[PDB]
Amino acid sequence: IVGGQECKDGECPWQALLINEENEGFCGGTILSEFYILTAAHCLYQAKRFKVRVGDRNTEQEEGGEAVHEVEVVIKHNRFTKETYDFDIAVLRLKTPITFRMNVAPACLPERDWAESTLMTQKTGIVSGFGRTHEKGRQSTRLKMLEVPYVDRNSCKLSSSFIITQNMFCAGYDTKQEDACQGDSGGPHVTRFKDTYFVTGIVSWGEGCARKGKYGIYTKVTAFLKWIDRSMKT
Amino acid sequence: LCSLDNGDCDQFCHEEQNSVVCSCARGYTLADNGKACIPTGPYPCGKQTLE
Ligand SMILES: COC(=O)[C@H](Cc1cccc(C(=N)N)c1)[C@@H](C)NC(=O)c1ccc(-c2cccc(CN)c2)cc1
Ligand SMILES: [Ca+2]
Repeated sequence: IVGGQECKDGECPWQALLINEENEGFCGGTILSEFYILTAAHCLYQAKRFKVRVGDRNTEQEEGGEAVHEVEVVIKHNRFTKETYDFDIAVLRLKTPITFRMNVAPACLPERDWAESTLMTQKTGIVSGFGRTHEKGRQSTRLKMLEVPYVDRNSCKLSSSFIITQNMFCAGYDTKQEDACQGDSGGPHVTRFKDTYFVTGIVSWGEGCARKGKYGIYTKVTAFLKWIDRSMKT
Repeated sequence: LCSLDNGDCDQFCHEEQNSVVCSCARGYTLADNGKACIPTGPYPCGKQTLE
């Protein structure tokens, strides 16, 4: 997260973190329920064996609410194609259930029609994670959150050097130095409606971070609701 | 209808038969006024934890 804000105590409880054997976080995720984590499909390539950590806000210490969870099954999207970044979604089933507590709670899955008509029509969205604080910097040590405006589909299709498929959407600023970044990938994009937060996207990609005229690209969750449901049932 | 003020629903809204119908996410129960959504447990989805 570039130019964001620190997630204060219990502000971003649906945030998960994929850590490699070296215990270093390399991608984000969203808690969907006690057993499932939503993440980016392209994150499954940056590690041979990873685990999920929840309840974390400061990789510097240990507050206690933290919990590491081993992965039982990883459900990567069948049509995900590395080259185009299309179908950038995957679901992880945890070996043991997550026990909700302070800083550890799920995000709500919305209904497609309502979400796209009411949620994605909202002015802002919220993205969070332990990714870089600058384009060429190191991973963040404190969990951060950023308010990112929904970007007009055409102006976003036009700003991008690459094809913006029907499974992606834009968010962020054109010039303002605020935007997700490396490490935040797989992380949660959420929309608040009457103090209730719904999963609306997955941190996917962008050309660099917070570059002028470039936006942040997110997987369009509302397009995979049916698939996520089936994934969480089997 | 659902386009006025989300139809006065807390969450999901559908315009079935020229009328508004509210519903909620998993872990919630539609209030008796058929609009509000009541959490069924201690850590309902989408809610920031302020124990
Ligand atoms: C330092 O820079 C970063 O971290 C970003 C990644 C990244 C990750 C998460 C969020 C954001 C963001 N800015 N919102 C950016 C860097 C590593 N990535 C890129 O430049 C980048 C990512 C994808 C494409 C790309 C997309 C579609 C088709 C193709 C044709 N094959 C290429 C091109 C460039
Ligand atoms: Ca910690």
